[PDB]
Amino acid sequence: QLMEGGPAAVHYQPASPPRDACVYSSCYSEENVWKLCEYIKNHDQYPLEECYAVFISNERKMIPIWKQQARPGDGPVIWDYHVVLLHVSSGGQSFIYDLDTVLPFPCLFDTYVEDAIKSDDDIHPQFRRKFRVICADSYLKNFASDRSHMKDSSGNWREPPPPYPCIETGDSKMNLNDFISMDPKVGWGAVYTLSEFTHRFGS
Repeated sequence: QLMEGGPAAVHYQPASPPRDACVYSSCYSEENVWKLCEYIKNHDQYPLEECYAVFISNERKMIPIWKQQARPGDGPVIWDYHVVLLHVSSGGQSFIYDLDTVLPFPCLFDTYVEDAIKSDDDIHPQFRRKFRVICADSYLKNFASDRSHMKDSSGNWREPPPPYPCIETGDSKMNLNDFISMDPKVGWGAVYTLSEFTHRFGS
């Protein structure tokens, strides 16, 4: 036997509705996460400052993620980028909200990293993952997307858009590339390698 040794969030109450009740569009995870942040802001259950949008990508925009609903089974989906929500609960236990995972929604941080992300040690280097972590308040204040990246060469949708107007701010109608970028000189928040990300938020 081994006992864990920071309070355990055994009675943790999710910060969002159940997965099937959440606003969701396939291939628009940046907006699915934005909508979760907006729910948390308006629900008055948790401080928004406990939550973060997390972009996952790399220089070549090819990242594997396992346990994804788009590819049932034991193989990864290779995304250009993917976005999830991280809630660092007040006791310190972190939870990941990924509407696209087959893992629980929400899922304990360490389990998500173990099963969905996996180690980068034996991964071919051009596939290794980096993480941009943005405070949910900053994400709501600053993110904008005009969805122009989701059109084919003739201007028609590659995947159907979410059923509400494009997210825009007073400052921008499109800055999605500044969140997908893993250059720390660009954009908002902090950029971590996988080992830095797990060191920062893991148990």
